[PDB]
Amino acid sequence: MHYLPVAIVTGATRGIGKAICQKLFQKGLSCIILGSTKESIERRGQLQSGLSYQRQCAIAIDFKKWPHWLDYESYDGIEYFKDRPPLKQKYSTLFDPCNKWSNNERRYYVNLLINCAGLTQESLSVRTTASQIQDIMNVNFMSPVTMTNICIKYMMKSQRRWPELSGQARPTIVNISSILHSGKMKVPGTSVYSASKAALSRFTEVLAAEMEPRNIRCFTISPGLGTSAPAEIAEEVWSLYSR
Amino acid sequence: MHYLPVAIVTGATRGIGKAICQKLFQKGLSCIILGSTKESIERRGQLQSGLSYQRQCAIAIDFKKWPHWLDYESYDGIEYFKDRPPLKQKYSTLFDPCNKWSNNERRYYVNLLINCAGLTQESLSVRTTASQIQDIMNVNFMSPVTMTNICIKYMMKSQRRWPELSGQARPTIVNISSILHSGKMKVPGTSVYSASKAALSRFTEVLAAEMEPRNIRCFTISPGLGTSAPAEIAEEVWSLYSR
Ligand SMILES: NC(=O)c1ccc[n+]([C@@H]2O[C@H](COP(=O)([O-])OP(=O)(O)OC[C@H]3O[C@@H](n4cnc5c(N)ncnc54)[C@H](OP(=O)(O)O)[C@@H]3O)[C@@H](O)[C@H]2O)c1
Ligand SMILES: NC(=O)c1ccc[n+]([C@@H]2O[C@H](COP(=O)([O-])OP(=O)(O)OC[C@H]3O[C@@H](n4cnc5c(N)ncnc54)[C@H](OP(=O)(O)O)[C@@H]3O)[C@@H](O)[C@H]2O)c1
Repeated sequence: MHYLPVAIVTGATRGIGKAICQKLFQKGLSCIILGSTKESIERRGQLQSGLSYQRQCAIAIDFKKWPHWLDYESYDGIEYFKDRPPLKQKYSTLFDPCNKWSNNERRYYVNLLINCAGLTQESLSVRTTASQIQDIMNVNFMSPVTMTNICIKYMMKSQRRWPELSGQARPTIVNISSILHSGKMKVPGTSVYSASKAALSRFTEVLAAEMEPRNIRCFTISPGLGTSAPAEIAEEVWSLYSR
Repeated sequence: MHYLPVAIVTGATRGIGKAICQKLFQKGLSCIILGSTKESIERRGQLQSGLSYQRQCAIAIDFKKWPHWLDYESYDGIEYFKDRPPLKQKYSTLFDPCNKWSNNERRYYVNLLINCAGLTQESLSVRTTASQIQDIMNVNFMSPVTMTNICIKYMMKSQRRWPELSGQARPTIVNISSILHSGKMKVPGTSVYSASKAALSRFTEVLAAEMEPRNIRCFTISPGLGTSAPAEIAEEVWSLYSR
């Protein structure tokens, strides 16, 4: 029996999340990509350059609709292939792609979660409405907290269901913050955005202490706007996961 | 015409908020105390020791019900007096006590907001449900953000309505964070609580940059569980406001 690790990467349609996905794919991981909408995830040489057992799909979840998205009966998604066109389909859960990909000889399992989704603010605090604050916090913080908790539960359940997974990299959560989370860079129009990323960073730090005796790794990375290359962050992610 | 400054203090029924209220009252400010419920705000020598024009009331707002509480038609409150029993009554807004207290010769106006309300977590992240995350964030972060924004708007409007208020301490926001917001103290069962306070702190720092050219002061203070005396924090608050 072959165990094939999978990464879930939120905000993977562009920016840092996309770069992380590209890195994980080159390193042989199967990937579950998240974007905000059907249209967004609809968006060849990458797939061709991949290994035979390697799989990739994308799932649309609008994180603004937290906590309601937790309760959806199914999610819209698209599967990608080496030598055939993309297939639009429904997934019952986040982890359903793993069940579809698996058979008697190959067990696909989520071993890595990357929270990279982000919604910018671009309004002065006093101009920011309740629904806008709600949107920013739902995407940046509440949704990744939920993502983290459901993935950890799944990761714990997976080790019980598949004893040989003790022989593998440890289950890992990486949360991507922002340079705007702390320090001297205080940009007008980013008060709640900066707060949301400070929350995500701190949550992960405390979560790491709860998770250490459970052998689950929890890391946070704070990229620049000074500035950081998506490719460099992706390398840092891989380094932390493979260390 | 006499202008009498008022402080709004959330989480003023106990702990640090209560200590801050006691300090502000001894310093001659009128106070609007917030607690979570009717029963809570219902809870003599303090009032007697106060000045003749000095007023105090308490208002119940359950911050868990964010953003719905913004839309309530009225709020339950209680007014306190030197030489008569407490009077239960309805307030149409946060700033309605100021309108009730004011007359032709005395203008009560809010000049200071202290966000001190806090809801603890006491559950491991993986055991924390969506509704519990929502409760923690609503009380600790979303509600104080809304409080800050509505008070700033009121403060700006007040200076337009009462030109002589240019002659007074500048309008001030103080947000009380926690030592659990950053650094080495990472307590299991506090992941979202710690995150919420990190958010509040960062929000205030960025807000301060937006507010500097508007001559509105925004401060944050991070008390200990190592540890800090409520009285010392109250002194720090007064020091920042009167500096
Ligand atoms: N005003 C600010 O707050 C601000 C200002 C200046 C600079 N910056 C710095 O530079 C950063 C760049 O941000 P960016 O927009 O370019 O981010 P990005 O990382 O390039 O893209 C955001 C990702 O998050 C996902 N996402 C957005 N909304 C979502 C939703 N409702 N549900 C699920 N996923 C969602 C996106 O998916 P889709 O593709 O589906 O949308 C996308 O993959 C800023 O965020 C900040 O670090 C921030
Ligand atoms: N698990 C944790 O998260 C944790 C653990 C250990 C230590 N600590 C450290 O020590 C601190 C002590 O906290 P505490 O409970 O003693 O806080 P507190 O400051 O003594 O009291 C909380 C204040 O917030 C108000 N508040 C609570 N819920 C509210 C709601 N829904 N709406 C409006 N206002 C509300 C309260 O009003 P009412 O009186 O109406 O309730 C009260 O005035 C901790 O919070 C933390 O800094 C935290």
